[PDB]
Amino acid sequence: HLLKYNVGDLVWSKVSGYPWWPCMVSADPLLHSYTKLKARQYHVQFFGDAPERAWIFEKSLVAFEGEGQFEKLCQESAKQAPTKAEKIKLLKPISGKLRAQWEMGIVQAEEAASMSVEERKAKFT
Amino acid sequence: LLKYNVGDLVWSKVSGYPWWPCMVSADPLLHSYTKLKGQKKSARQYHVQFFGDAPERAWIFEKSLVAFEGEGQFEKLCQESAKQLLKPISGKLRAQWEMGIVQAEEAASMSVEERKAKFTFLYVG
DNA sequence: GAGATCGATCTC
DNA sequence: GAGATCGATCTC
DNA sequence: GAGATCGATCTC
Repeated sequence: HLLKYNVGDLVWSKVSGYPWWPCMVSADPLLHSYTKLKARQYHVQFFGDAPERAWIFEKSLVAFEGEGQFEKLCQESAKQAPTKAEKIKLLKPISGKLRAQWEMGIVQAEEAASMSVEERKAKFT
Repeated sequence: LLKYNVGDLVWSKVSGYPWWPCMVSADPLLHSYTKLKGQKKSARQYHVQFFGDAPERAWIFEKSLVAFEGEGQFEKLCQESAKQLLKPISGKLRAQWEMGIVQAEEAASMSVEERKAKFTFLYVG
């Protein structure tokens, strides 16, 4: 199943202050749940930087198919953002501080997609 | 300038969790410890590290933060949240919460830079 | 420096 | 009272 | 600054 995502599903996730990021739905380390109601949220683990995890509203998740989605996700986030300042922030290229990990994260997500759900759960959790 | 800095001890409220003892910390991926959600000046967030469960970290609105003095604050925080949650923490969550309180109590007796050095183990994993 | 925003101070 | 404006502040 | 608006008038 009734829920849109389950643990192991690969998803683009959007957090304010980050570019759209390749993630995997994962159990929260403390609560051990992967979804909760605040509107529904899912817990995710960022690829490319293991210590980074977050609760994300369904509205900021998109099923991951490939890097080719990224440009359109940026544009759609900017289209929905109210202020010129947020629009301009959303349209900036990924910063040098983040690019190495974002690239690694895309590579990991593509490798994860080639594995079974239980395999990628074991490797990345 | 800012209300909090890295190393400050704070109670943090996340929906689905009891009020939790935390330390303001640099985000693993952005390296920043504060930011404005959606770039709006009224929406300042701080990044926090949960005591008692190293892998658990989160961005919290300043308004969902209370400076940590001691465990005795917990009941009033519960009461205030119930006004706007009162059943006791149980089970495994209680044990992790109790361990986080003991750590926060130890950290509260230390200087800012002393506790930042002594609690770097919470940044692992 | 560049871009955007927020606000005390003008013209009307 | 309402724009217009010249910033001064904030992020980058 | 500049229209509506109130007071004591001019002048009819």
